[PDB]
Amino acid sequence: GKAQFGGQRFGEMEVWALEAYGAAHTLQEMLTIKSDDIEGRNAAYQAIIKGEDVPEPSVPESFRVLVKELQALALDVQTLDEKDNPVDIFEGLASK
Amino acid sequence: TQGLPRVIELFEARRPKAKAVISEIDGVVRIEEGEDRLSVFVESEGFSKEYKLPKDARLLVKDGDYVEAGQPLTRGAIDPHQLLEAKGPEAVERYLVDEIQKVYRAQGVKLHDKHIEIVVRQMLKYVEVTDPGDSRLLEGQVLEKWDVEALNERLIAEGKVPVAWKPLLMGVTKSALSTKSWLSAASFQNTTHVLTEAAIAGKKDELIGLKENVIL
Amino acid sequence: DARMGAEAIQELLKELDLEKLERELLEEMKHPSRARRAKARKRLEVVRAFLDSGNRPEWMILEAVPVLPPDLRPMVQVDGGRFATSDLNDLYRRLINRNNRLKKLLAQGAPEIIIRNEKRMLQEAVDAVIDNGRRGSPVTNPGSERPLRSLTDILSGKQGRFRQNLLGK
Amino acid sequence: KKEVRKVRIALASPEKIRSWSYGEVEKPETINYRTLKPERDGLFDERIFGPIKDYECACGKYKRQRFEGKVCERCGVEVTRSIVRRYRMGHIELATPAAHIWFVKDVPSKIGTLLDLSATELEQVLYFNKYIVLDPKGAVLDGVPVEKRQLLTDEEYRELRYGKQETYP
Amino acid sequence: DQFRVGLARLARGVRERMVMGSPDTLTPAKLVNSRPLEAALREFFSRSQ
Amino acid sequence: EKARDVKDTSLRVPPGEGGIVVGRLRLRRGDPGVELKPGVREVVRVFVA
Amino acid sequence: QLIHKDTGLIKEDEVFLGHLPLMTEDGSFIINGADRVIVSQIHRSPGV
Amino acid sequence: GDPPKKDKALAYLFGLLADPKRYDLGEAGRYKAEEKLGVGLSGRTLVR
Amino acid sequence: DPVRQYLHEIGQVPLLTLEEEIDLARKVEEGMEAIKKLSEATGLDQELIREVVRAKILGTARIQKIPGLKEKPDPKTVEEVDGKLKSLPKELKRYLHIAREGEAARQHLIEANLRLVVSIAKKYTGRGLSFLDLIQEGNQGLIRAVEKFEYKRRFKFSTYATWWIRQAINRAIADQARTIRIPVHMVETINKLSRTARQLQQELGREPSYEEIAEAMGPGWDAKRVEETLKIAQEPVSLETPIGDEKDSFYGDFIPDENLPSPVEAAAQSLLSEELEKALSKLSEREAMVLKLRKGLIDGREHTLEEVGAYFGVTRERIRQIENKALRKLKYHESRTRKLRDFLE
DNA sequence: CTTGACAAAAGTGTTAAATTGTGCTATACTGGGAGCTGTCACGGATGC
DNA sequence: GCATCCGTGAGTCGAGGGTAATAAGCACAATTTAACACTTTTGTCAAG
RNA sequence: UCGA
Ligand SMILES: [Zn+2]
Repeated sequence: GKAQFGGQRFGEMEVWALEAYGAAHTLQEMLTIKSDDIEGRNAAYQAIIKGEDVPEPSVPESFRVLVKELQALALDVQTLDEKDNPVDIFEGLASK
Repeated sequence: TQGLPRVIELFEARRPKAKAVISEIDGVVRIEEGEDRLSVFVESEGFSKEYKLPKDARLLVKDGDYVEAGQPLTRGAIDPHQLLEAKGPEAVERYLVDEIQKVYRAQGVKLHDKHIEIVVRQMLKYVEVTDPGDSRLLEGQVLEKWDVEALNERLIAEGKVPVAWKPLLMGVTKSALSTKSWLSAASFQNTTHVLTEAAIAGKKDELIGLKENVIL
Repeated sequence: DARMGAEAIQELLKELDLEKLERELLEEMKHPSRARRAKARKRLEVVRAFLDSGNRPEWMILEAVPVLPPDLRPMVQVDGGRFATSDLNDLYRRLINRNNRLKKLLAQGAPEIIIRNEKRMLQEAVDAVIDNGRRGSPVTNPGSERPLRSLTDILSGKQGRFRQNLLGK
Repeated sequence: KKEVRKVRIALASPEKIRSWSYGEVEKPETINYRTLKPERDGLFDERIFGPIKDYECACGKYKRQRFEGKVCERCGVEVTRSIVRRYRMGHIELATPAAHIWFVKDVPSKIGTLLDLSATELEQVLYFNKYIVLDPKGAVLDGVPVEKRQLLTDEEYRELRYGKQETYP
Repeated sequence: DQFRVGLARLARGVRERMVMGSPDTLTPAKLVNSRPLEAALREFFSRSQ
Repeated sequence: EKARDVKDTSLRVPPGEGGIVVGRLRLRRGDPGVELKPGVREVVRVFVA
Repeated sequence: QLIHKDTGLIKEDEVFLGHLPLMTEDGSFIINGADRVIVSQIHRSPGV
Repeated sequence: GDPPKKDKALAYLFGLLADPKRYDLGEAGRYKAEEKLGVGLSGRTLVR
Repeated sequence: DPVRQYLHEIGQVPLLTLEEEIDLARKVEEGMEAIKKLSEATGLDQELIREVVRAKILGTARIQKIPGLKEKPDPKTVEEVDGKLKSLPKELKRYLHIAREGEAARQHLIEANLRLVVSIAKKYTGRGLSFLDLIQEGNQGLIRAVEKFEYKRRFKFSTYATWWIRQAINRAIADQARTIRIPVHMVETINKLSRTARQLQQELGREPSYEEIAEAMGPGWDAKRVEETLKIAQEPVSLETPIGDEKDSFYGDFIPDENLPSPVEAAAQSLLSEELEKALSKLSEREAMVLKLRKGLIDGREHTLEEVGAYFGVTRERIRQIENKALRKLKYHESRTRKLRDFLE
């Protein structure tokens, strides 16, 4: 919206086109640093404010919400790595 | 120009409206009409089958001629699966892209066949199992073309009998739901279904697809 | 023992052996009739789905129901001063109501009828807090036709958390 | 610290789900209509899910990061950021076990295709309507003794367990 | 039309209220309601398409 | 700097909307011919031309 | 009028239904202080 | 849904048509349908 | 369909005649008092062997098998009891069986007048519980009225039972109702107020002003009281409320998140932190370190004059004047440099 | 940077006033209740 | 296997728009919260 | 509901 002071959304077809160009980072930054990423947007503002280059994002954070939703459905959400091993997507968060 | 509906009809491998009848072999052409049903016998040297046809839809072949595998009989569109198991995958691809481009070029839009080809190959990439043999597979348990290729090769090397299979063509929707990553189909549609059949089977995704990643 | 409802389905699904039914369905599949052959195909399909995955089907009867974090089910006020909230909240709430009321009925030795009925309401309520609309008219905020959006409600759909937040944003 | 190249999925078991949870949500109520503080067990409870305020406890004896993670003895809130409110789940312990409508009412119907059941069949079974046969124990039905993997009704269940009567007016 | 059906809701507000009670003190003064009708018609003029 | 328990709630104007002022109308709670929301004190409405 | 079935005693009372919005001059009602309008609707006429 | 009694077959069915309030049919519907079928009628119901 | 389900589930049993009623209450009370006399037998408590009656009647181990992970020990507190009175003479045994048949009687009774409850609660729809939910709570009301009723009272059980039904129902809605939990007395006064408001809305021929309705209430009731509890009245609005003329326009995603820091705020805080961090070194090596305590910098917790004094071995007064001169020296550097002049809110 | 004096800020102990939770009411109340429409295409289970 | 049903979909961003209204009661026990009294801490001041 |  306008009076809500908010940015444009990147449609599914927008995403697709962006991929069609083959801009990998532009897309990545778009879905992460540039939008909702946890420390991504923050560390970005930090970066440009200081003149440095924005680091690489970790979790889009809409994704994490998706994960915990699936958890509410008792869907076991297992994020592996280079070879078949549990990765902690939530840093120190729910370890009980 | 049947237009976009024709397009979707081709892309989803849906049964044609007017759908024409085709032969299942190369036989001899014979017309039989008892003024009731107009039927046409196609009979090879050692075989035969007839086909029930109405007196309305106008035929193509003339009596006493020769036929070919999957050769057209009545004027109108051809069912994809019909010629799939009849004339083979080659002519399937052929006619598919040919029709899509027929409508396209008709409407005044020109584009390279390449694209359409990519989609088409992505349609026929699945095959149904016949006689798993030494493999751990099961009859009628349907999977991808690539994988069964690899399987068969390995089994050849091991001195074990390979698997028979029938090329199985499906609509693009179905292919989207049958794709490797559960994430992709989950994003597409029929979410509940896919998620179920995925989580239960405990399938891990390698994020090989783009939108199977874009989520991540 | 005729026991009816979910506890029973838990019993049977807890007692199953996939090995026996595997080999059995194998020999049942080779049957020359395409019928038995095909049913074997599909049934053994899901069977293998449970085998290789190393997952136990009894979990489908799951007892302890995972609760979504509070900030994921937000409740906050505005300039107007009134408070708002999601639907999943109310769903969860009424659910726990049924579960607890049931618990207070069970130990006190309530009549079997009221008990069974309450268990019915338990299943329907849970399943409502998941797929709501999959069975009967969905439970809505009382007096309003607006259906209470559950988990599966947000996970799928056009504006669902998938297409709306992960494939575009 | 590690590249994530793979995303798996599976069936979460009850014990696993318990481990996910930081506690059971008892009182099905949002908060106090006065204090707006999460209710003792209320779904928004900060005592298990996570603190209402960043790096603080509930009652306020721990207000600062000088205490990190140490559980408060006057409250019982881990002192940490409110972020955990989104990542930390609860659970509800259901008295009587309950299945999940997903693999039930879905087109393939996992649980049904498993137990060799049917749609409307398992529909009235699971929902506490019709009985089923679990170890008949030499049970007779209309001359044909009933066996397991079968369904019964109310009248015949009581008739077989409590006997067949007739009331004469 | 909306007056018809809304006032039918009010008719529920009439037939039901007049028997819980004592016919002794009775009059539409205490038997007549507002919100079913007034809010039905309030609903037609806003939330409707 | 005194920490003044009173903080600024003031109502600004959105970007792109600017000009003179004509309409100024303010009615507090209890004013003649006015009703407010349950738990509000005053309200202010200004036109920007 | 409230008439008892038994005593046959007619007790007549006038009541107050509520506040129903009335039409303005140009034909546009005022709801919640905002000028609004009711757009005409159309459907196949009742009958056989 | 409900037990198939006799006395309730004179009620549940009655409200469907004979009830002027539950079948209420526009003065136009009665009108057009009347002059349509080539007949006549007054009540806005199906059957009295 | 779970509604019409219970609808046919209740009519599966006849209600009762006066005879059957009185008989039911008869064997009920005789059974319970038999349990009393049994409590005098082996020295068992009043309620103990009662729930034990349920242990061997309501079924097999299924009763206490899963009442949460904790209810009451089955193999310990129940088992021996089940075998402790099995060794006992004719009198205690006859009292035993009396108990059994009595409790069963309680059950049958309950089911009939449960048909009754069904009607009663069927009249209460729209309280926030659609049908069964409501009804079920209502049902348990009758249960409490079952054990508190006496056949001696010569009253049709329907009366007592009914009142208790409206009891369970009203308490349940008072304890559930709106998504926000509300105390019972509070709900009472709520519906009380709305009652009055309704009444004189119809009488006056218009809606009342706050003060006249609050006056219509009584002593101590003013416009502010009604306005107050009215503010509390309205419940949380659903986030799923569609707005606009379309389906796709929602509510929930229109809410700003201020509970978390913002990039501008992150860099702002980091800024004040750093700019003040370098502005630290221009202070006396002792008074800077001290200043980090009094203002609560080092460990985040402010250390009093006595503590910092106990740090440098100086009296608290020293620490005090240290703070004066430090903050003023910094004041010179500030009023000059004009670097940190921002952050004035 | 220091000692004593002293005002206020703050700490703590004990009560009065409020808020909130519980139980019960006895003539007799004993199987709901509300409706809604003018697709369309295909895939699957299911009843012919 | 042939007709006949639940089930799942269906275009992009936006601009605004929005705000609202049912239900029993009474005594009393159990706490909670507000009040009040007063000890101690701490910050300030006069003046070494 | 209206732009594109
Ligand atoms: Zn604390």
